Amino acid sequence: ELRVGNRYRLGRKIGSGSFGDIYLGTDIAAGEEVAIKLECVKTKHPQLHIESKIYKMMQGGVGIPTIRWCGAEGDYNVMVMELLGPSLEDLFNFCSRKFSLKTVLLLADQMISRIEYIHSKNFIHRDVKPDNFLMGLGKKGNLVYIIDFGLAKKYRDARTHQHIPYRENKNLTGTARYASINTHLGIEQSRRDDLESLGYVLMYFNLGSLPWQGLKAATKRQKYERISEKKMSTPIEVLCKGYPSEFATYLNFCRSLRFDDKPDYSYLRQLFRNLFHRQGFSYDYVFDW
Amino acid sequence: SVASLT
Repeated sequence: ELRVGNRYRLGRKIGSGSFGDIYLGTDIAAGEEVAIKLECVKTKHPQLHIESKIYKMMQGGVGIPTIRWCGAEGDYNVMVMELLGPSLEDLFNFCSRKFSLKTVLLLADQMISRIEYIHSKNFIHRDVKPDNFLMGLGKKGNLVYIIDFGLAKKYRDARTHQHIPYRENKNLTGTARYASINTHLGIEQSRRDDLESLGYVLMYFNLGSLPWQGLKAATKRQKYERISEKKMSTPIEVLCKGYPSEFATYLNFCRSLRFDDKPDYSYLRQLFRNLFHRQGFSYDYVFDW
Repeated sequence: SVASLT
C-alpha cells in the first residue's frame, strides 16, 4: 500500500498551494490521522526542507502544530504534520460568512498571541490569512493554531537581534487580499506587516468581504494593482464604518509602526479585551460554531 | 487574489 516514511498511508488530497499539495494520512502504528505535505523534488526552488526547520524551531509553542516526520521519497520531499481541525475560513463559510463580534474578539486575542510568538522566535510569517489559522482537536478545540511557514523568514539575527535591512522594489509576497500597504509598495516585510494583515482579516470577519475583493481584471498583475490602489484609496475609517473604533485604531497603529519597531502586542490585545468587557461578553470560548 | 506569492 502507498506510504510515505514507511509509516504513513497516503489518503485523498485535502488542499493545494504554491509550496506543495496537502494530503490526509494515517499513521499505521497508532491509526492517528495526520496531514502530509508533498513538494516535488524537481521544483525550481526547494522550500519544504526550510519550512520543516522553521516548524522544528517553533515546537513547544502554544498553537504550533507538531511535525512528526520529514524526509525525501521518490519524486517528493515529504513533511508529515499533526492533523488539526477546520480552518477559520472553513468555519467562516460554515457560518454563512457571519461571525459575531464576540467570536471575532476571542479569535483576535489568540491570533495576536500566535503572531507575537513567531516574532519572539525571530521570524515573520508573511502569509497571515484565514486559511492559515486552524482550530485544535478534541480538548484543544478552543485553541487557534497557526500554520504554513512556507513564506516565513528571519527578520532579526538570533544572537544580536540586529534587524534585517530596509529595502524597496520588492515583489509582492503573500496574498493580494490581506497584504499590507507597505507590501503593495514593494517594501521589505517586517513585524508590523503580519499585524496589519491580521487587521484586514478581522475586518474581513466583520464584513463578510473586503472592498478590494472580487475586482474584475484581465492579466493577473493588473488585478494586483487594482487591488493595491483600491486598498490605498479606501481610508481605514471608511473600511471600518459600522464597527467599533477599536478596529480602526488597531489598523492605524500597525500602519504607524516603523520598519524595525517592536509592536506593542499587549496594547493591541488590550484594545479588544476592553471592548470585549464593554459588550458584556463572557470568556467562555463559546464561538458562533 | 488569495493565491500565495513568492
